[PDB]
Amino acid sequence: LKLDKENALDRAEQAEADKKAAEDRSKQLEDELVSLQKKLKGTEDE
Amino acid sequence: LKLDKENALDRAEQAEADKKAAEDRSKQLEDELVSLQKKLKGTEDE
Repeated sequence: LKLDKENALDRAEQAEADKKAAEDRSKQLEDELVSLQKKLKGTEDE
Repeated sequence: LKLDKENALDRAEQAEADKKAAEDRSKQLEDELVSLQKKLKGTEDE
């Protein structure tokens, strides 16, 4: 039914939204591995 | 619709696989951020 696709799609769509969120978390963490590494090196340089 | 529960379920498996890969990266990056933070603080306290 449309409801089985809608539910499976909600899982897929939400999973894509969760990928966006998971990607936002991981790209932000990578940006923050850079900020932490940069700040680590900021502190290492200091 | 009829096969979309299946296409969307497989899409969800893939979307979940990718939100998971992104989330696994978030966790790995979270561990690295934390490691960098511990090292940053190692260097900041230093």
